[PDB]
Order: sequence, then structure tokens, then C-alpha cells
Amino acid sequence: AMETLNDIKKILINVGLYQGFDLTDPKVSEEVNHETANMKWIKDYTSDGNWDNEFKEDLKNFLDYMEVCQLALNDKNFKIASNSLFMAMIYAGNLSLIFDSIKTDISTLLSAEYKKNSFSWPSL
Amino acid sequence: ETLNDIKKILINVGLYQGFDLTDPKVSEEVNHETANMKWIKDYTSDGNWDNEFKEDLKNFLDYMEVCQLALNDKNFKIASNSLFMAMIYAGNLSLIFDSIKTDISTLLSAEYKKNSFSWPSLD
Repeated sequence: AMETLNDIKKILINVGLYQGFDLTDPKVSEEVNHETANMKWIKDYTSDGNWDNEFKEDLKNFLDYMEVCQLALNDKNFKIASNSLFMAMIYAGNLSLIFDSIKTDISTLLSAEYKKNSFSWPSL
Repeated sequence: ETLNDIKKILINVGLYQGFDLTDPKVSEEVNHETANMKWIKDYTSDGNWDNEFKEDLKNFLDYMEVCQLALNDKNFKIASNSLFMAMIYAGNLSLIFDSIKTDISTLLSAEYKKNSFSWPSLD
């Protein structure tokens, strides 16, 4: 049963292999698309990557800042409340990005634009 | 229940600006300049932000799992469709946080305050 983001990563690597490439290889997954000046693959597919750790770290930062905001409110310190809300906002954005990034890579696999063989998805 | 905890604090911030987001007359009001609701998230008592997250995540994971099972069976129609639906749910997950981010932004601007509340300038 699929329970973690790292579980999802493994399946995406497998999809890539059907297309003739191995995302766990840094020279594949960390390669720039020279035409667009952007990374071909957004997420880290190398053995050192850990998608669940990225999520938990962003979430903890988000919560921590929200908790500092409430504490500031209780003390009537609206400077710290303001700053803390601002930083929570920043980490909410990071959390959005976690999933947007995965979405983008999935979209890249679905288009098979970087395939190295004759793999083609069936028409639906 | 950590998102629901966050929601409580956001409501508390609103209260200092003189409005109560738990009141649907407040949190569901439309901004007629933008034609959109002033507040994206559901702040009413029946809402459950953690449940929304859990539900989207489960659907995301469920579709990815079907994708892998389809691949093992060399069923690339089902693999394709599952990966597509997983993509849809990854977008929903991104949107959950985007929406919260936006409402936070609305509190930080104090744009909808009902009193003389002002955030201390940090320069």
C-alpha cells in the first residue's frame, strides 16, 4: 500500500524507465533543458533525496511560525505577530510548491517529452 | 489536526481587525470589485481543513498505487489514466496551501478590517 511521498517517487522513477531513462542518475535528473534554461525535472530523484523530509520540514516551519503568531497576539506584540504571519505565508507557499513540483514532473512523464526510446502512451 | 489549529489562529488574527471569520455572513461575503469571495477557505464550524488534506492525499496515493499495479500488468491505458488523476490530485494538494497563503495575505494587508487596526510598520 502506498503511504508516503517517497513511495510515489519510486513509481515515477519506474515510469521513467519505461521511457528509456533512469531518473536516479544525476546526469539525467539534474540536467538543464538548455532551450528553456530550466531543470528538466523539478524533484530530486537521486538516492539522497527525501520527499517526505522536505514536506515535514516545510510543514514544521509553517506551524512553528503560526504558533509564534498566536503567542505574539496573546502578548499584544503585533510586530512579532505580523512578521510571524509573513513567514508562515512563505512556508505555505513552499508547501504549495512541494505538490506543484510533483504535478509538473508527472505532467512531464505523461507527455513523454524526454523519452529515449520509442515508448508511447496509448490513446484514450 | 494541525491545519485546523492553524485555522483557529487565523480566525484570532481576524478578530483583532474587528471581524469573525466563523460567521458565514463575514467569511462567505463576495467582493464585488473582483466578483470573488473575500475569503477563499471555509472558516465555518462544520469545515475541516485536515480532512480536506487527508482526502486529497489519499486520492493522490491511491491513484499512484493503481499506476504501479497497471505497470506491473503492462496495462499502459490504466497506468496513463491513473497518473493523470494523480496529477489532478497533486494540483488539489498544491491548491490547499495556495488558498491558505492567499487568505494569510489578506490578513496581513488588513484589507477587510472593521476597526482602526493597523500592523506596526517594520520598514
